Amino acid sequence: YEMSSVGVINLRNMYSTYDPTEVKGKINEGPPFSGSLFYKNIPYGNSSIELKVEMNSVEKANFFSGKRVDIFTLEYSPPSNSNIKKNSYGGITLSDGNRIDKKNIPVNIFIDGVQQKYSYTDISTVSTDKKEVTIQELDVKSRYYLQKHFNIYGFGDVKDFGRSSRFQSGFEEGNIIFHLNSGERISYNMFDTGHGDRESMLKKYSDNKTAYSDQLHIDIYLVKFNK
Ligand SMILES: [Mg+2]
Repeated sequence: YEMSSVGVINLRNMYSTYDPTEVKGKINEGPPFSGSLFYKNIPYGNSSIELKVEMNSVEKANFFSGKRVDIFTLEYSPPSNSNIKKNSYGGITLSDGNRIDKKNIPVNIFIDGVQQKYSYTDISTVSTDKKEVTIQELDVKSRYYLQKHFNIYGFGDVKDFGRSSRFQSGFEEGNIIFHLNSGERISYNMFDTGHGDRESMLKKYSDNKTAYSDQLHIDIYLVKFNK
């Protein structure tokens, strides 16, 4: 299955365990490199890594350059290697004045329009310590909660929904919706494997899209697999 359906396995592995790359209050090293910013000496794996954070525009990299930021991101292997250098997309928010005590984001989970249990009193409850937070951070936290409690990507402990889909789960269709106060709806297909590789699935996050953490709710619409 890994040889001939790698996208399913890569997507599964992206969100099934919770180990985001996080830095608090750091400044990038040297000037920006077009759309990218470098952060040195981040604890990782067997030692440390230099993290190259890419955004979708020179304007964005320039904006954050020389400012303290928090990073919350999913990294990938770049573009050769080594093991002490990793790449990522977006995940950056200004540090100064952005800290708050954990704020839970309102979350609704549906299966074919039928609301499901969701706990606000857990460690993995979707929350953030940031006034302005990236959609990437909320997506990572939400999909981890989903895998933990609904086994959407397969091979988890929850057997309630079966295992018949192409993800060896109850599901192979559904969107996560970030409803901003503005009326803007950001919608991602939760079962999109992109071009099969990890990087292709992370590129969406290059927009570094943010929301205020008390100015959105998250709706998760799963479609139960029949067949
Ligand atoms: Mg809604």
